[PDB]
Amino acid sequence: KNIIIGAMTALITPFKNGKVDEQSYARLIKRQIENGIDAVVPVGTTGESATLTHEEHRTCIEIAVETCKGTKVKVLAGAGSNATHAAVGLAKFAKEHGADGILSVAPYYNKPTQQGLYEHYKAIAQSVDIPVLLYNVPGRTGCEISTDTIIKLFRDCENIYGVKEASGNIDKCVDLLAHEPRMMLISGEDAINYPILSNGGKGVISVTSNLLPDMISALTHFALDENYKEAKKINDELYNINKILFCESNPIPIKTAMYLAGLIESLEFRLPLCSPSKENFAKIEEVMKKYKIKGF
Amino acid sequence: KNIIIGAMTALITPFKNGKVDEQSYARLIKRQIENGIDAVVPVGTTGESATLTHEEHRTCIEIAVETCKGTKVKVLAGAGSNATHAAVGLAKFAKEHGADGILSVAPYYNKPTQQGLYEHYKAIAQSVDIPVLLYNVPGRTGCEISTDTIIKLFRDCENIYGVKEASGNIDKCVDLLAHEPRMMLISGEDAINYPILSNGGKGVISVTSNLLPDMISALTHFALDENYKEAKKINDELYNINKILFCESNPIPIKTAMYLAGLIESLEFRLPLCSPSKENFAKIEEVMKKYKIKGF
Ligand SMILES: NCCCC[C@@](N)(CC[C@](N)(CCCCN)C(=O)O)C(=O)O
Ligand SMILES: [Mg+2]
Ligand SMILES: [Mg+2]
Ligand SMILES: [Mg+2]
Ligand SMILES: [Mg+2]
Repeated sequence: KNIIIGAMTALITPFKNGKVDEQSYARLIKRQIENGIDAVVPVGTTGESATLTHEEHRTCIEIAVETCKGTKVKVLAGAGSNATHAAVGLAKFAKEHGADGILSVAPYYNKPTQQGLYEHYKAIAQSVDIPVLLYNVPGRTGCEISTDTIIKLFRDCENIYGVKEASGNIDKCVDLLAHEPRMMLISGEDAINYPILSNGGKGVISVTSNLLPDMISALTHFALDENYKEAKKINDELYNINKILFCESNPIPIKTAMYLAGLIESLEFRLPLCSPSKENFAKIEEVMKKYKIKGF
Repeated sequence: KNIIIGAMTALITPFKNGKVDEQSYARLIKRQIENGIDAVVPVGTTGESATLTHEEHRTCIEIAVETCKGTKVKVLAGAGSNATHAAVGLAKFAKEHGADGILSVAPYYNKPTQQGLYEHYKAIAQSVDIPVLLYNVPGRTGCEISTDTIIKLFRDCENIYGVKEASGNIDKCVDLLAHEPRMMLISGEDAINYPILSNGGKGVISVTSNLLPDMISALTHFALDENYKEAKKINDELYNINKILFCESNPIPIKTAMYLAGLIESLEFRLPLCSPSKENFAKIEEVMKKYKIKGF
């Protein structure tokens, strides 16, 4: 199976006067490339996929593909949808426009059954020939891809090579890798990056890496080399920022942090997402002071 | 405040080949009208809003308005979105195409803060002059509209007049009507229709009414006329079918029941939704036998 693993960043999408700041987007991706990141994920949840138009979503995939040409950094395009026909269309766009693979979140709101999730992902995987990473985040979608469904899709669909778990369930991550040790388990939960890697996970899709890509990259590569003392040390040091980046709904804190670090021009969201509270703004600012934030 | 209350049906959307069966759709609405229903809700969750195109969503609103003209039946159009710009667009379409009001679900997946929900709904309410009913279903959206936010929106916006609660939280329904008794609390949870009505709720937006509109209508009208004895009696009798209609994710069981009753031609969903499992198919069929289903 072809895989995309290592340290990866769920890219934020900067806005300027209600439109996608495309130069800031490319500049942010190049900052990720230059700090050891192995792959970037345009237009995930952290990239506000819900409020981008289908055309802006496509533009951001293209910018990511264009920016990473001539580097070893891969593009794992955000292509999830709660409608299978739309998810197939995004997957086909990502394939035809040079993405190295796709991340495909479990359908949200409409709560498909396990059989529906299987058929949903089978239709996506059969539509392209690039690697497909499942994405389970039940707190966001209202549905869970069971371990059995993940393993079945991995074994039945040639290009489905793993899952990005954001479920706070280390038991499930043992379950997954004990029964199917060839799949690529990816951490979608920064605070527990090291435990997931230490059990045989092969990478991270990180929110914190937007702010501290060098630290998340070092953590992941230490862990992949079984240097668990150095990987755990970074994971422990990052715990405070990893948690405060979810004091409000992601990506509200991370965009606040990027703005406070001067890495983005304006602190702009698209409704229903909004600027954080004044208290949380100050709490994000205070935790940042304990970390060294790389510039451009 | 202008309000839309009473017994309301979250209409299923029948498919025929790969498209919406528009004549069956109109036929189902006239069956609802004939069975005492006060309003119909096109393209809600039960109507598979996630997998309809924006054009199909708009078409189903038009058919509902067309069909309910000259009857007392109102159209509370499903107009929710997890992107505020899209929810404003659906709200404005519903106003300009003759809907009596809109149902607007809390944003799903991107999980806005309470402040974001306020601004999301304030932007929608200010975009039209027809009643707006909030819709809280955290099991599916991943977020909750708090009691404080619902009451604030009710008091701050002229056309926001209440909430359809599908949260299994009768405590919250006491909280809502004790602090703001002027709002229209609507049950979005069939099994507990009567308890919500008996506490001062003023209507239901029902899934079971798709199959048994006469029973849900009588239940609501018994309760609003303070005949609690008969309202509870129908609620108790409907419990078995109310529960089996969610043995799998709505609207998979209700569409199965409508197909088994001969009310729709094919048992068709749009992926990721799928026909139910086989023993669940038999359980829906067995519970249906204890109820008298009205034909056309
Ligand atoms: N990423 C670019 C497009 C985003 C579209 C959407 N906001 C809404 C998705 C949708 N399936 C739209 C269909 C609604 C038509 N009635 C949904 O709202 O469920 C989402 O996927 O979150
Ligand atoms: Mg727009
Ligand atoms: Mg180059
Ligand atoms: Mg090495
Ligand atoms: Mg009436």
